[PDB]
Amino acid sequence: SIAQARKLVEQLKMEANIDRIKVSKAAADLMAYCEAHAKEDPLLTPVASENPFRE
Amino acid sequence: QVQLQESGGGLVQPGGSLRLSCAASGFTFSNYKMNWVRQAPGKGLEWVSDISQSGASISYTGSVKGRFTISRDNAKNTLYLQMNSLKPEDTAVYYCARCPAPFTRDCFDVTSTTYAYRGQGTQVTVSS
Amino acid sequence: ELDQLRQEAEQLKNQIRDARKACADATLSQITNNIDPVGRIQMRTRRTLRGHLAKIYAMHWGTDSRLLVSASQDGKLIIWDSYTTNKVHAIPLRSSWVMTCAYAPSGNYVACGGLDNICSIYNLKTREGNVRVSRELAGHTGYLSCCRFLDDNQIVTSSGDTTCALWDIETGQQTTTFTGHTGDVMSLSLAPDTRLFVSGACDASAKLWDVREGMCRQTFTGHESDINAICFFPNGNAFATGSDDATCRLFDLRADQELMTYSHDNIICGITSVSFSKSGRLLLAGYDDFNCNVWDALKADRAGVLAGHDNRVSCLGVTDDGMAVATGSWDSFLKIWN
Amino acid sequence: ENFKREFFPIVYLIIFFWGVLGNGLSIYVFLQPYKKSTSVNVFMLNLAISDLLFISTLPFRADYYLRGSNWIFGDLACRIMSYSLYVNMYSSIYFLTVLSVVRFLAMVHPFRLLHVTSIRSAWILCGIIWILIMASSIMLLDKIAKLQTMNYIALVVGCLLPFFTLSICYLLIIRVLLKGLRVSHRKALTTIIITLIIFFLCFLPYHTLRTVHLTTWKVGLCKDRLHKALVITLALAAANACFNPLLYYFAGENFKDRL
Amino acid sequence: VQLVESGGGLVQPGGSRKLSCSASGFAFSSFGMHWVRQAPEKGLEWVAYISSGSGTIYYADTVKGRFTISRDDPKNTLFLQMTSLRSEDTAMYYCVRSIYYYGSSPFDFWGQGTTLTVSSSSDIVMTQATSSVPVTPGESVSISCRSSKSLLHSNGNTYLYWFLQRPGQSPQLLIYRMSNLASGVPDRFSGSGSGTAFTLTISRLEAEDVGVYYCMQHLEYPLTFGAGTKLEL
Amino acid sequence: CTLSAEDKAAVERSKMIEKQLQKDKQVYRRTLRLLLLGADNSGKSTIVKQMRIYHVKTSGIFETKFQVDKVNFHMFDVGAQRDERRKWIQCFNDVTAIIFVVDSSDRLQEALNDFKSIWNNRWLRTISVILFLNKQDLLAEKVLAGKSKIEDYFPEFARYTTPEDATPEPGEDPRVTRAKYFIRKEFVDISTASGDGRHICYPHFTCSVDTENARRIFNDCKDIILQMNLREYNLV
Ligand SMILES: CCCCCCCCCCCCCCCCCCCC(=O)N[C@@H](CO)[C@H](O)CCCCCCCCCCCCCCC
Repeated sequence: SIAQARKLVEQLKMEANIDRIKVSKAAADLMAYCEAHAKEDPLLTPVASENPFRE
Repeated sequence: QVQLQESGGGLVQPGGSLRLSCAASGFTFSNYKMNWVRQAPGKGLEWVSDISQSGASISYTGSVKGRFTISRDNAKNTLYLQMNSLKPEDTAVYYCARCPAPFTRDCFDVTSTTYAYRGQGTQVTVSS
Repeated sequence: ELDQLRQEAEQLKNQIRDARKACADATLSQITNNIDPVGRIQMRTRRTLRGHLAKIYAMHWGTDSRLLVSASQDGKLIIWDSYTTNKVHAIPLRSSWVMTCAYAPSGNYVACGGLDNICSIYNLKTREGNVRVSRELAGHTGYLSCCRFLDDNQIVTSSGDTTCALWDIETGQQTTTFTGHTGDVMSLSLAPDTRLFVSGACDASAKLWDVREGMCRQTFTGHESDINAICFFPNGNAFATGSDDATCRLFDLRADQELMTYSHDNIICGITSVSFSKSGRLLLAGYDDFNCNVWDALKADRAGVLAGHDNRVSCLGVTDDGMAVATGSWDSFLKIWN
Repeated sequence: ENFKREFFPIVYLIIFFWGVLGNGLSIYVFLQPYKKSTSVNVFMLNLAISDLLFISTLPFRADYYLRGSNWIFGDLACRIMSYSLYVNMYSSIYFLTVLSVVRFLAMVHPFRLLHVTSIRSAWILCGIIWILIMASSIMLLDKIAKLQTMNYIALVVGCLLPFFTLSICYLLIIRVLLKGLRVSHRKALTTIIITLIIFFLCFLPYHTLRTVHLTTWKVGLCKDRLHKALVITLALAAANACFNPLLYYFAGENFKDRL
Repeated sequence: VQLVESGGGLVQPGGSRKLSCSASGFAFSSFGMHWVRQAPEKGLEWVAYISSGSGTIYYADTVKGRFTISRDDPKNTLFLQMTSLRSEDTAMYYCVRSIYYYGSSPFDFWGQGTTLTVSSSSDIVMTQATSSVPVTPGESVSISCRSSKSLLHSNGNTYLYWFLQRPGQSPQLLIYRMSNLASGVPDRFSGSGSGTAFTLTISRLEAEDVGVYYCMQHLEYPLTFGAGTKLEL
Repeated sequence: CTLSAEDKAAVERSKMIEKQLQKDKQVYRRTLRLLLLGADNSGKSTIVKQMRIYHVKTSGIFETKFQVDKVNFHMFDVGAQRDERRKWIQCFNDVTAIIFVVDSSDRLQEALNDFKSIWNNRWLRTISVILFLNKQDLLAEKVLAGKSKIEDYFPEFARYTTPEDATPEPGEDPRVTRAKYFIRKEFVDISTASGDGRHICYPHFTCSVDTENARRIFNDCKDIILQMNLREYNLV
């Protein structure tokens, strides 16, 4: 069973050596993004007239 | 990650008393109608016990009826199987299993060759 | 004896957990603790693309936010107009057990796949009139869960073999195979730039995949049970897991860990499909107790419910324009909401 | 002849209340998509609307009876309420018979898909029933207008012939249910028996008593005991617009699940 | 996609003619199916129509109730009759398909249409500009045409098609619904419109870009055409 | 009205497609779909072969078409799928009458537990299993002409004392009938434990050479249709 538990193991050191940013550097990303496309997204801001699914 | 360590397993004589602890972590312990399954040499996986969500229902395979008792104290996130009246025929490695789907009353392929919610394993031996 | 390998592997895992722990300087609730809630979301089925016989698993918009392909368990890909209710095409499938469907971003092709382990490429905008197969991609040894088109040339399939694959249509053969998972993979989602993607499996752990060589770039592990659906957040730097343990969860690739879990006590059915709208301030989660839910993905409180389906919801996809969400469902009705 | 009946006001209002409640609820739950609206949904909906149109008129006859000569207030609207008391009361019978035939088909011949073809087939049968019946009973719009022949046509074709339909129909359903027993078969058998008994006890005495008044009473002489039997039996006959909403779609899990 | 008809020839002003069609190259029983004729040294005309699975059969105002466009899918032919043909409708015929779904392109492929000869109206018209405009290769032609009626339905799309003709082979679609190129057409052809006055912009005029740029609108059913601007080398 | 000439021809095309779809529905409604499960020990191949005689390298699902009395059955033998089944099993929630197959003479507790799971699965409720207990004759020689006793793997077989059998095939020695009924009863108990009324479990003692298996499904199978009809006609 080496030919496979071996596989799983160097996969983990592949996972290990990744410099991860503190989550606050994903706060800006995600939250600022959602702010960016907030006005346009027509399931949040009703489009009652401009859209082609009326009547 | 879903993780299931367990303790137990030894050289207990054919007729001895050995208790198999099983430690669960990473998933809410009580919603999963876990099992006890085992791999003996020269054969494939089989099934033993079916302790329910709350401890309400218990089932068994015939060969181990009247011999094994199953407790699952949600306080400790632990599953248990203590053994009485061993014969030198049930000398397999023990794999502490779990349901795929919570809030449910059936297990699918808990005796899968490649199930992913098992323990690493506990081996038990007898006769010496 | 050989236990050194297993011990050091479990140690690599024990250090991965602490490396992940050393990164969450705040929770995603906290950074959105001060933000305005989204309100309450009410959506009505503008159209109801009825016409499927049996239940529906698969539904992909065309990339014009107008065309819609749906796969049904009687073996029909019906391509809908979705502004009218008109049925643009109706393809008689071969294996009536289709689980996924696609629509090439150009629009010239649909690929259905299914439980026959074969990803079929039907061709719409032929110089001729009717649709007919272009290629049949047969290299998987287990049912196809999902399929996505990189372009008119590359398609990515997720199978039940714990494997995801990459194909070249005219050569009709794999370019690359992604082979990390341990349970069978159930949903696939190309990245917004199609450089990479993420596969949610039945291991309770989805994994990001870099489709240029075939290496699993990273591995998130947070769910209690197996994962039913994935979908990239439109920025590409996150994605959504709706698992069979009745939870949605949001992971982000660069922080390499769980951020926020969308939960509520009443839900005991698992997820079947998730999708963000366009801005990622709204996460549509398709459920299993006959009705979808709509989740404010940032602040995680439920905001808006869809309940118009007799049977469970199996497919759910916003438009690229963001002005519709179709919800196919085991009651055999598609429903376009707004 | 005697006509002095003090039970019609109270009984008619009670039937009105129960019928409007039941049939309004039935209509409000028959108009939703709900998972492949079947071929046999139009028949239940038609039974509901026929019963509802029937009972919409009953308070008018109540108002008649409270003040004796009262629907002189109708000012020539009396030959339309008289129709609606009969044009759709018989229509409910034919929709009930059609529903019985569909059930029979179902059970006894499930591998011959004849209780299908929806939303054309079904309705067009609805459409044929309504205009068919419509014409037939329009020979009423152009005290009473003496035509016994009209009664005979509404006796053999009105109730006798449809009665011999669902009687044989449900009997052949029953013989199958006799030879999983307990839950399904006991409950379905009891429901069939109750449906058949309530149909028999409501209409069949009403028509024969009607048909005997006619001849014997207002052409010659009669006895008031017969008048009492006629009026009470007619009151039961009007009551069928409350039982039919109950019987056909109370115990049905197929319906009771919609709610 | 080869569209070959039969019949055609010397026709008396009272002789019954069976101008059948035959088309054995495509999904025939899927397509809408018009007919168009060109008066020999003139513009070209709309004629009978039949939709997919004959349900909508519009007609011209010269054939309307005259000689009965028909169909036979299992033989893949457009059967016709005609008898009188008052010595002035005499022209060369064509066979055209047009598939009508969302995003489909109508009038993508036309035929040859044998050329029978005689032995002797609030519709729209396609108003055109100067018909010759002789130009040598390399220049940007912008030949135009105007419509009687405003061609912009509430759909949001402007209904104008665009064709050539050659000294020889059949006409052919350049762009459909005035903006979108055809299948076998170079990108140099283009279309720019406003709704009522609009044109196509050419860039490179090679030896096979010579011809007559007809026009046609699909908003009502006169299915109008223009006189046809004839570009010279 | 507010739609163009192409919009009219397009709604014509869509209606044409509806017509084709309703022809297909006429085909598809009158057909019965059976998912055929069972283990590698079960005669799962032999049931399919028998009903095929009654009527592609890595294919995920096979299927046999067959008809009994002018009724077309469409039985899906799941093919080269993986050992786990909790996700592709959900694709047969709309089938009629899962056929389940076990090996009587056998390691049987695995089959018992699997059928117990099939009974209790969401989306597998409302589907009435059909039992086919294969190796019936092999069970005859394993009990009457053999050594291994069902007492182990099944302690409550000594204290069974067979109920009043209606009319077992007279060739069966009483020990054989007792054990044979024991197996059926173990399956039925867990069938009746949780599935209140809408499941049914139809046991049957089938063999390698039992030529009645096609008819045996028609009957049962026809009776499942009848239960569905009784409920969805408000008649139950
Ligand atoms: C306020 C009430 C009175 C006070 C309370 C109630 C009564 C208290 C007083 C005493 C009794 C009343 C007076 C005597 C009784 C009435 C006078 C007789 C009048 C009479 O007999 N009847 C009417 C009822 O409509 C008429 O005959 C029936 C007309 C036919 C319409 C259906 C025929 C179906 C046709 C088509 C079929 C199938 C179609 C094709 C499929 C093959």
